[PDB]
Amino acid sequence: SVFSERTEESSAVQYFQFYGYLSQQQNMMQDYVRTGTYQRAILQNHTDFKDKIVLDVGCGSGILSFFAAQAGARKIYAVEASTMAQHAEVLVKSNNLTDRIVVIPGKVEEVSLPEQVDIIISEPMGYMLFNERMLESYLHAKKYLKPSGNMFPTIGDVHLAPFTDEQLYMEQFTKANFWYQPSFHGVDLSALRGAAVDEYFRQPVVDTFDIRILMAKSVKYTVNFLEAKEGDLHRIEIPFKFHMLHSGLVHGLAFWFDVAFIGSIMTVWLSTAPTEPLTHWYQVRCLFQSPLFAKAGDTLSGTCLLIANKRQSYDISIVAQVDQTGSKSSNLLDLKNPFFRYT
Amino acid sequence: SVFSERTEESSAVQYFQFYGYLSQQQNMMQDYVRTGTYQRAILQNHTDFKDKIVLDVGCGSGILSFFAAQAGARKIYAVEASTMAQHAEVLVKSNNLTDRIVVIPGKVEEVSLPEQVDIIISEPMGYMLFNERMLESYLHAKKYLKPSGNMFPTIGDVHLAPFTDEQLYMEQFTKANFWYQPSFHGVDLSALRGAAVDEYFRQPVVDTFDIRILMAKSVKYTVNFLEAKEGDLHRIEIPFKFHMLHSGLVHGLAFWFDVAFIGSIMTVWLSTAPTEPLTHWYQVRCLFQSPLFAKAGDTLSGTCLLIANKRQSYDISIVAQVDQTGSKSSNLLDLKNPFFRYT
Amino acid sequence: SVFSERTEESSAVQYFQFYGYLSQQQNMMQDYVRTGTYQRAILQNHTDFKDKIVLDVGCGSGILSFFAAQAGARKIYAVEASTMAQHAEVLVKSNNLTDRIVVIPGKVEEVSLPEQVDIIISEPMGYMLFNERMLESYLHAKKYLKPSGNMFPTIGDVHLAPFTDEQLYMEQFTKANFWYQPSFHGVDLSALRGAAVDEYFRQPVVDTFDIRILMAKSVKYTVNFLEAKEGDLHRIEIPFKFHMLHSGLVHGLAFWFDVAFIGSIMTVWLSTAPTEPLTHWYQVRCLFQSPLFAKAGDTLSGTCLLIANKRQSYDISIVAQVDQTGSKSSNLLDLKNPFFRY
Amino acid sequence: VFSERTEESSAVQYFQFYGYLSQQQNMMQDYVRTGTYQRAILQNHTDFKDKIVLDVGCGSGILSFFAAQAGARKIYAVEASTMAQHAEVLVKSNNLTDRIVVIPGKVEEVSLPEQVDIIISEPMGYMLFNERMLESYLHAKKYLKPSGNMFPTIGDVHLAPFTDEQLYMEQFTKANFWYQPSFHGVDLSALRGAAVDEYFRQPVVDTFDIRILMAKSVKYTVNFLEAKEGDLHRIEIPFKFHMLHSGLVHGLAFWFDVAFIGSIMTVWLSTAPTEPLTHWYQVRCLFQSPLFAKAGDTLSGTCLLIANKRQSYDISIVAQVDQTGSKSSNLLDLKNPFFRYT
Ligand SMILES: Nc1ncnc2c1ncn2[C@@H]1O[C@H](CN(CC[C@H](N)C(=O)O)CC(=O)CBr)[C@@H](O)[C@H]1O
Ligand SMILES: Nc1ncnc2c1ncn2[C@@H]1O[C@H](CN(CC[C@H](N)C(=O)O)CC(=O)CBr)[C@@H](O)[C@H]1O
Ligand SMILES: Nc1ncnc2c1ncn2[C@@H]1O[C@H](CSCC[C@H]([NH3+])C(=O)O)[C@@H](O)[C@H]1O
Ligand SMILES: Nc1ncnc2c1ncn2[C@@H]1O[C@H](CSCC[C@H]([NH3+])C(=O)O)[C@@H](O)[C@H]1O
Repeated sequence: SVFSERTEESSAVQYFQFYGYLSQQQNMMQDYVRTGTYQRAILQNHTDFKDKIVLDVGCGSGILSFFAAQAGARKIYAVEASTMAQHAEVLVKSNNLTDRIVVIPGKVEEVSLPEQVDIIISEPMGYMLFNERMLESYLHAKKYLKPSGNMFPTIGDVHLAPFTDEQLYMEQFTKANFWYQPSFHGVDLSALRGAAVDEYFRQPVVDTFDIRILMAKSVKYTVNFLEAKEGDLHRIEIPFKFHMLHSGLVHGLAFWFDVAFIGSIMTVWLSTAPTEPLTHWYQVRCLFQSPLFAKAGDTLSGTCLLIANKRQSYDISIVAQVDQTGSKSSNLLDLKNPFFRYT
Repeated sequence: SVFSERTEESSAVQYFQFYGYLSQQQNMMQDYVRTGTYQRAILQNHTDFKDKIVLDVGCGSGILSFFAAQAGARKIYAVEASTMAQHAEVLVKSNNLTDRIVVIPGKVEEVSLPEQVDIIISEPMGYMLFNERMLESYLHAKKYLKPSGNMFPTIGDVHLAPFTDEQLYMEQFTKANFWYQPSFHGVDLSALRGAAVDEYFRQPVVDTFDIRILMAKSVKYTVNFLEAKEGDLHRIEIPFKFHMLHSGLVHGLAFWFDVAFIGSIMTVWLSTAPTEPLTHWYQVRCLFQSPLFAKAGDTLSGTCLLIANKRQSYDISIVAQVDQTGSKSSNLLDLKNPFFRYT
Repeated sequence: SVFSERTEESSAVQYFQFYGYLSQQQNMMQDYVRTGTYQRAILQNHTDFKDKIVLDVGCGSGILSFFAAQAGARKIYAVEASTMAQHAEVLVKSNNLTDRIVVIPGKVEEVSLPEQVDIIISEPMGYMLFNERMLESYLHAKKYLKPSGNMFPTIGDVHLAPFTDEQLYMEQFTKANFWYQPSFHGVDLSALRGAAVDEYFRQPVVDTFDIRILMAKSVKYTVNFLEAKEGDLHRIEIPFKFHMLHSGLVHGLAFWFDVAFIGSIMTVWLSTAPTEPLTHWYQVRCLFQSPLFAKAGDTLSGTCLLIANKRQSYDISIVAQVDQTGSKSSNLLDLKNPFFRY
Repeated sequence: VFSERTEESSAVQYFQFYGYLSQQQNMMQDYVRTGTYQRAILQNHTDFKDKIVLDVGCGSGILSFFAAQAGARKIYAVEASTMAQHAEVLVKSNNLTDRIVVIPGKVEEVSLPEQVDIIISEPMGYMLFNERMLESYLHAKKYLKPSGNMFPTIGDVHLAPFTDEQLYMEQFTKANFWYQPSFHGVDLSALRGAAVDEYFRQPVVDTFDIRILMAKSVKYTVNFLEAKEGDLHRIEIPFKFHMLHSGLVHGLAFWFDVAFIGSIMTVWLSTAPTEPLTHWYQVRCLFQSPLFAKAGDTLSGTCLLIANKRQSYDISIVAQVDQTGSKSSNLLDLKNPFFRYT
């Protein structure tokens, strides 16, 4: 199958076992912005669901299929690969919806559906949007979509901006300095100093922050889910050119994302920006090993490149330079092993 | 190998990837109780090491070998299976010890050593002593030990005692009762409550506590590493009879452990008891499904049975009764997925 | 002469030139602890001066000789090598004391005096007590002292203790990291990072601090000026063994000193300890490049070695170990070039 | 030529100062300076492509790398302090050994193998001329082809009159310390006059608000392509100010600009008080007595700069109000300035 060709078994086992625990579903359901915004988007475009056929990709507990059932859908196929699939069936029966919601256990790349559908629904966004590589499963499912069908969400916007933060940078540098010692219980550790700094700085930082640390207006990269192909996501290249609004030290780049549900009656937006109320995705920051000095009015140009790997994530390469001086920085991050700093 | 035959691949991969990180070594090295007691034990029995041949099982960074080098050892074989092995080689060279310490990458069950040794050293203890199943690798290595050779540590004691803690018990229902509601965004969740409760009680609780919660003197179970065979650790049966010192409700059983280094000059002890300073092992508590009432002077009798599993861990079975009353309780727990409660 | 043999001309010129400015004298006189304690020491022991012959080594503005005159001295010889000597004579005349204070311009190692003296006075203490190497001149002067004569000050005590202060360490670590940049306007600087760290950490830190940063009771080293010889100050070796009172990271060593005036009527002490009011000497701290972890009850032992150099200062070597563990640190400092942080 | 005009004691301290990495670091972090040099060199690329270049006093080497970015064919980098060992390290690690050659020693004493198309350097001090390094810059023209260029090409020194009551008043407040009859029993007053005199001989280094300026500045221009070394031994600057404002004049303020004149464009570097602050700040020299002037009046006189053997200048200023005949003067020693900046 297409899924098994691109994924380590070892990663997949752990991945689907993780989502088999009820406590993680509980943790996800309790993010009110998320759950409420999805329900808003589905119910306010009810004519896109009334008497239609629906596909839910990766239903988990089943909550989204229930929303589609509320809006008047005629038939819903709910696909799920973890053991949570057995808990979903229990809720379908105790809620008297056996005539409308059909649970199909397995991977969407591997199951057979009985008919083509009018519309697809899913929640496939990870950290920085792309983590976990589930977006590829979402696009694959378009093999079941009619020529005039729709997708919910319809498009995704990724946002990038430069930031300054001394305190975070010193905190990570302090940890690395352990390996600088010439006599730990009589043993010299210093030969490993270089290896330790590299390891710590490859960890992306997950938390939130005050918007006043941003040093320029953000740049946007848009993916249209109606038009895009699966193959498009194996190599993602994002160019940027910033016009600096403030002078100072740039310690790295900050990331977040928006998605849009474009229905027949209206468009509804879900956002994880630092100007909006907090969600379980927070925001994401990538540090430079050495900061760049820039003055107001200068331009900061470069590229962010994402290449998918077999542990269901991405290798990230970031290169940036201040155009007026030639000061240049490069860095590598492993999205697989983040540092959770919050509270 | 004897190792691959007892471990699923998926588990082994993550297990050895985990220990390839320098931060993880750093965390273990910075536990002073742990690292200092080993050094004292090796140096104060210097007649057990000077001009001897030594084996270090699972050397990680290599620290214990360096302690053996300080005590005057003639030759040390240091075996390590994760990629940390590449870093250990760097440290031996920079410390001028290539003529005495030999790093061997691989599994202790699969590599070849050229000669027999006088003494074996290792740090294989996990949660509740036995978790992670590395103690089986330590005993296996005895195929290389000369007759009348020695082991450091020499014996291990696991301790058990009954406790009372009303708040901990009450916490589990508070968490599970999330699922007991008829209209979460229009959906009735109550049918899954029972399953949620069960999931929480199968988790052993990791943290520390005030010794005044203990209700009787502990029972001790001893393993002699000079005499035991590997197969002895697949099924461990611990009978108990407690003489109650205080009246009240018993909510479950508490666990901790000691090891002893028995040298020619002196015996040295390393303890993780709640009467001693905290280590990175903390202590472990297992709840009964229902509490038992006992008055001072009564006897509490029963058995704790530990069964090894395929995820490099143990299934725990506990059965207990009050002799004067016939009041009875049980629990079965999965040590692979503990709840880290410490704050 | 003995002075010129141990000193580069270049250093000495700037040195005596520095002390020729009235503004620096103004700065020194305005240290009230300093000026008041000396006057107290001399006047309360007035019988050690009454009708006696006195020598003042390095009189500057002349202030101490006026104190000696106030206590009833018969004759005071005042030696000074800088141009401040021209200004001191002006004050002697305007205060009508020409019959009792005699200014002699030049170095104490080179001038000729008419007679032996009963008592010697001076203020020769620098940073860490020993900086500027003037203490050698003070002892050299005993060639003019009668057999049972006295010295004011009489003894000096040096104190040592271990400290913890992460922010200072990171402050110095932060500056050096400039040389870590791989692309400063397109240029790779990193090859020098090691040179920058060494340079920064060789600077002793001059300032004051809260006493709660100290991790053990101090060790004391005593110099007796009545018995000591000049040569004794060329190489100073101070061994130490600390019993740790607190667990934590040791970032370096802190230094200060006391001197005592032992008169026939009473003993008077002048102190620069962090428990006492601040003076213009402040305190001095020497950092390790890498800190040492220690527990309560452990012992920290080693030696501090001081070597005199030709720029009128000292080369400092510090070596230390935690006895229970074998953890060791070593470092080298240049007392000539401090970092003024206050 | 260097050794005949500088006392050794001075040269020692001077080259010792620049041997510290921290001072290079301090100069490199001034963005205006480094950025303007980089822009001037890169935007005039036709002036460097395939050329032979000389870098006078390269320090860390930063300017030679800019010359390398612009396409220079060969660069000779001369340096007399120990920084030379470090510059060699950076050349090697940046893989430019085939194009940059480091030469330890003074430009007056080393030998160069060939004539060059262009010379680059950063030799400017306080009020442009302090440190006397410009004479070395002009001395290097013995290696310059007849049709070569110099970067920088010209230098402008600016003068303007100022008013500042508080600064003038500060000097007496400090000097009046000595005007007291019993400091611990001693009469100090006889030294007051000498104290005042000492303070007024120091030029004040710091910055200020432009509204204290009372007339448009007067400019004195040096063209480095045409000038000879000897031109800098005696610098006579005449002035005539047309007053824009009425009030009391307390002295004269100084600053400077330099220009890079290339084939494609001219680039300017300015230290004016209307521009962002640099590490040169500005310099102010007081009159001993202030002069009253009305708007529309003319203020005329002379500033004469005389080079001395301590690698600096003696400053002589004379001024008069033409309409009234009110007159004032002062003489200052730039070698020992007062650092006032707060
Ligand atoms: N190829 C595949 N085929 C079938 N199922 C798949 C799959 N890849 C992932 N899944 C499954 O999709 C689910 C993803 N989460 C489900 C939450 C659900 N939308 C809800 O609102 O409750 C949402 C999430 O993880 C985003 Br943070 C998980 O349960 C996962 O097991
Ligand atoms: N070999 C020597 N022969 C003669 N005079 C010498 C000398 N070495 C130093 N001096 C002179 O001694 C003075 C320094 N002392 C302070 C001056 C005087 N005690 C005072 O009260 O102001 C002490 C001090 O500054 C410690 Br901070 C200076 O004026 C210095 O020039
Ligand atoms: N069977 C095995 N063969 C070889 N190494 C192993 C085996 N099982 C575990 N290890 C390693 O043993 C180490 C145990 S952690 C203790 C590390 C080190 N002795 C110290 O004192 O810091 C880990 O680094 C594991 O990767
Ligand atoms: N006569 C001389 N010969 C060689 N170098 C000199 C001479 N006079 C001064 N210097 C050096 O010139 C430098 C002036 S500072 C400029 C340093 C560096 N090029 C930069 O712009 O960052 C100092 O390093 C002095 O030591």
